[PDB]
Amino acid sequence: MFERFTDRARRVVVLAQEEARMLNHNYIGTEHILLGLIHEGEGVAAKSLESLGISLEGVRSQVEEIIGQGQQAPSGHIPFTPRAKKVLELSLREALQLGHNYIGTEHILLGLIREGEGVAAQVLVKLGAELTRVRQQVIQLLSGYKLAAALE
Repeated sequence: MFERFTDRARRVVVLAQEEARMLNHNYIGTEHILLGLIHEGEGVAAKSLESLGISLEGVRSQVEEIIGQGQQAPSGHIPFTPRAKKVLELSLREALQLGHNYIGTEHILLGLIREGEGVAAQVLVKLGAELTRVRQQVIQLLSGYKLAAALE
């Protein structure tokens, strides 16, 4: 499905699989996409969360506290959960609502919040990372970057 994904956004979903592997989970949940997103660290999604005053280390610690560590590291491909698949479906819907013709890390963060049930949504809203607030923060951050770039 990942044809519309930017290099950074594909980097997030590859990192989600490796986050599951290292915690000994044989699934990729909303929790592993959120960890892949903060692991990437550089994209509009990580910057959007930091610009709301949220600690990325603090996000990792909150997620890891909830999900714990499985018993046996799995082998090869790790299957997405249906709600993780829903995050990725909603990332596309959020890109269309912003009039973007790409799926960036910022659309994955919106997808994670909009899924509204998982470990990712629970941690994020608890930190004040609500959907309409983050949509506006992503638009404003993109606008702010394009104005700064315009200086060089």
